[PDB]
Amino acid sequence: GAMNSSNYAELFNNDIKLFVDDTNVYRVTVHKTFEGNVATKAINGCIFTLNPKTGHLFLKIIHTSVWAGQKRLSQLAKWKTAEEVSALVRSLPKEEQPKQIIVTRKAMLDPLEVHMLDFPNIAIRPTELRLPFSAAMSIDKLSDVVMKATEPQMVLFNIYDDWLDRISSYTAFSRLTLLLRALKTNEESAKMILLSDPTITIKSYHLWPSFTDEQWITIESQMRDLILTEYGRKYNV
Amino acid sequence: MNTVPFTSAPIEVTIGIDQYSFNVKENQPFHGIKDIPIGHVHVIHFQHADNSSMRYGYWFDCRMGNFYIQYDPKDGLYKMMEERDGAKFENIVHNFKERQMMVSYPKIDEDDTWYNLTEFVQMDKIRKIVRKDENQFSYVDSSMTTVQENELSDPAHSLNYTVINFKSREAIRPGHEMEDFLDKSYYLNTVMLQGIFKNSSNYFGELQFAFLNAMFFGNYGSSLQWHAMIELICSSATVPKHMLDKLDEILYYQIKTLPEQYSDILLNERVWNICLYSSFQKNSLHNTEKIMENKYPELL
Ligand SMILES: CCOc1cccc(B(O)O)c1
Repeated sequence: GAMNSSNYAELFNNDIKLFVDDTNVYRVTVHKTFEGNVATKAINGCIFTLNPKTGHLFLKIIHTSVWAGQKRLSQLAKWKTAEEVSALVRSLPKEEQPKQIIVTRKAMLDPLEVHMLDFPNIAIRPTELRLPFSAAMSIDKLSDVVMKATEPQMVLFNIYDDWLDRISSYTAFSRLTLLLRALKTNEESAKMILLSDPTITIKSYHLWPSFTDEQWITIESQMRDLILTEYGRKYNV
Repeated sequence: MNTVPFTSAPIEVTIGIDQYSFNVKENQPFHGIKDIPIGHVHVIHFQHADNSSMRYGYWFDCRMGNFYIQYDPKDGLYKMMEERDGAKFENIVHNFKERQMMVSYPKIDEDDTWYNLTEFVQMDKIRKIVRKDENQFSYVDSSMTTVQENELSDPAHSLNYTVINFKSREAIRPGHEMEDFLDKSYYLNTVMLQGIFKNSSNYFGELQFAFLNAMFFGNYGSSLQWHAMIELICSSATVPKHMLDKLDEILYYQIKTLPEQYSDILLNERVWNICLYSSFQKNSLHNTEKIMENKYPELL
């Protein structure tokens, strides 16, 4: 059924699985019209589909043209997401297809289940974890490819860079979720932490800086402090 | 007018015939029910005084043979049987009526209730849902499961209702996933009505039969089927106008007849609130919405 803290190591076993986050698919700016009404303008979005064991990220860029002339866009967005996930699965060799797909929002369950009826053996599950994948667009290289896209496009990344050479998937996922939680809580402070030291750079083929093991421990601690700070500033503690 | 004669009433039992129920006492002078309206299916049902477990009964149509009831002390129930000896049957029934050994089906002449509950129900279609081709009448009870229920265990003792499942490949056209899931008209009109039922009269007949098995036997799978067939219509944006008008009448009489004390277990809150207040047809069921709001406002 649902995925929670009790069955958390399941993410890192050898059954292929994918997380799907749709929170950045339909993105708008709200603004005033010349007549003083309010209107939205869509901007490019993305589906965030992640294998938590390998770090493989299938970033499907959602170009604003897909919304043209369509109604009820927030509902369409869930069905478009499910359509694209289903297309991705069909594109993969059978031995690479996931055995489970975990959606980060329960409103994706029925859309994905319907699109995946042809795959009765693939389990579609919710999660009680509140995962910070909405902050994927605070990773500069992912945000850049989304905003520059002029047409629908899929781009593949490893969201763990080379970390798995040195740490386990469990630890790599914990790092990722801590980094994204911090970026979600205070993007500017998080980025300052990540890029303060100009001698630590981001390789052309990476998303995150080339921290040594020691430095990652320092970084990870600083990101905890930030999350604690904002929790203090927020709740006045 | 036709007659369901008994051979005798050896165990105390509540007997029902359509919407009427009466008690028969441990060894009381009882040879059956007379004056049964010809032209409708009927159901004669039983609940033993000593074990209200298992309501059970028989759907039959007197135009299809001479039927009687005889208790079986081995299987412990009242069984329906056909008499092939027509002269024997008439003699027996006559003899019985002379001695006033029968209760009277009391049809108020103003009253169209049973017609309105069974308008589309046909014995031939009942016998396809209830598979026992050697008898002209059909046995149903509280515990019989449906084909769909058996998918999710004796195939011969099951109710073969038409399986309806909104997240199924039958319900959903490849490439119309959102459209077909949010608007069930394809499933209703092409798959079910044109494809499976052939016409709305057969669809309504199964719907009415499912309701009556739910109400008279507490059959849970029948209740599921009744609600699924309602939801399929109300969840379709495109429904023939005549079907919506008839559905409103059908449901009206079903809600009117439902025992108030059973509404808690026979009415699915989610289906009814969705159908009456959120669905494509939320404003097409005027009579049904009025009786539901005045009789069962708690459910809503
Ligand atoms: C068909 C036999 O109908 C009867 C006979 C006596 C009493 C009742 B009653 O309404 O509870 C019904």
